Amino acid sequence: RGKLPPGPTPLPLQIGIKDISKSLTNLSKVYGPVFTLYFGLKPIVVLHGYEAVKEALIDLGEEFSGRGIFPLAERANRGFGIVFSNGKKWKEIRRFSLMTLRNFGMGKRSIEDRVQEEARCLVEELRKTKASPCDPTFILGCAPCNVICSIIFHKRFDYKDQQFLNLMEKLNENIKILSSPWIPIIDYFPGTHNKLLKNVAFMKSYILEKVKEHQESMDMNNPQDFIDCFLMKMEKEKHNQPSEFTIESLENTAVDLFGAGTETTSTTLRYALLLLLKHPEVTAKVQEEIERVIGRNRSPCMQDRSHMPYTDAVVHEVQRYIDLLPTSLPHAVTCDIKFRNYLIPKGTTILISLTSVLHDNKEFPNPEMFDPHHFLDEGGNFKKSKYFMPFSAGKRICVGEALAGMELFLFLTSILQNFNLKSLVDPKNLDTTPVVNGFASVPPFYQLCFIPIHH
Ligand code: HEM
Ligand SMILES: COc1cc(NS(=O)(=O)C(F)(F)F)cc(OC)c1Oc1ccc(C#N)c(Cl)c1
Repeated sequence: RGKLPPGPTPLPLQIGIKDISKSLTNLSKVYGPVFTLYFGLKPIVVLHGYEAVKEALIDLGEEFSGRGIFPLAERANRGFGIVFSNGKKWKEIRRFSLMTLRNFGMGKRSIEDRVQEEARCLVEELRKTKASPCDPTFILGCAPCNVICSIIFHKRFDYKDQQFLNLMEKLNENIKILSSPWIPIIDYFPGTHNKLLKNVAFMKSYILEKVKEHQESMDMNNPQDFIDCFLMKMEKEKHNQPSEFTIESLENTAVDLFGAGTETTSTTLRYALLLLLKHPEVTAKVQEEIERVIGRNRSPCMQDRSHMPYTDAVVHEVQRYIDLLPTSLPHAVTCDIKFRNYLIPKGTTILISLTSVLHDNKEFPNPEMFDPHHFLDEGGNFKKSKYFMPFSAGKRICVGEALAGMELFLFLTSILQNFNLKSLVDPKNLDTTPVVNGFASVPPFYQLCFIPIHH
């Protein structure tokens, strides 16, 4: 009825995502590009190298857009959102969210507008450190978080408003938790599965505080944020019950936006700065290139990216080098399917090695090293690449690819606009090797001085 690919024989101290993705490459060398790990009798077919991931996610896009069940499910039921939702709930909501996240029925003010307001609120806050050493984690995590508030509620929040420090205390708890290394099973369990639940319930509850307030004032002819907009779709598509667009889904879709939208971004910001210290000649050119195009008066902006081949390459390379999410999130096929020489039954969990594709040794020669010129033709022009998948590929591609890209580019340039960066350690020995993690490439702890600018 269905025949998986060959893999090692089933079943197989502190082990992390960077390590799992290594093991997966080792097994590529033995078994070929497509193979199968068992886990008792849970088959997880893994997918490695560009040709397989292209073939599967892109050329068989629909058949591979399912969501793997993960390590677990959760009876607080998070699969009425985007990340963990499926079939037709997913099709309709993703589409909606997509379009909302690109200025359709969300007031006049744009998403670029918003990352720009924060971009400034963020440089302000980085001047409070007075040039004195500083761990960017808190500040850098606050920005992307506040953007999601703003897209969703329409008010960002001073970096002191308790309502905020609570929201972000809860997100950081789910971080320490989920970025838990493995050992055969993930590490955690001991009294944390219920602090996970408690916290999700807090979050839903709070989005619901704000949803009530939004329903107080609703109005076809004036949406201004996700919640408004969503409620409007719940109107246009009534008498067409039962619906995918309900309150139950609004709530888990927003929770989803904060979850996906924050630590992935802030982690990359954290890693973008770290790499800036360790590579003072690159920061130099970037900062220069920022002089030549944007100066010190105005705010940076998405139109300047295209006049900035070196800066756009640096981000790309920050995003490719760090390998934020070695294996994406897990996939699952939507139905039975013949893929190359194999029938994979409906349901089967698919795992994608983004490491394998971002870290290809032919397309990115010397791929272990960090080098802007990986995204530069021999003439120093900007080189786009079919192999660029920080955000995955195909129909489940990060629904915030464009926004992630906005916050990275606007925030980083802003930071580079107003400040030189001074590492405590001498760049020369500064270790950058990432700390062991449950599902992401996270950087070591570091400090830096944000010195107001001088040439
Ligand atoms: C550097 C920033 C980010 C990176 C590297 C990133 C990366 C990814 C990756 C690798 C996936 C998995 C796609 C798959 O399952 O095959 C993903 C999914 C997702 N990302 Fe992002 N993401 C980033 C920022 C954001 C932001 C800012 C948002 C907010 C809109 C966001 C929202 C989502 C959502 C909702 C999903 C799941 C969508 C779906 O399952 O259909 N991400 N992201
Ligand atoms: C995109 O993956 C994330 C999913 C969640 N979901 S959730 O925490 O609301 C739960 F458990 F209910 F599913 C949350 C995330 O954190 C805010 C996600 O993104 C993460 C998680 C951990 C790390 C690390 N380290 C990073 Cl970089 C991103």
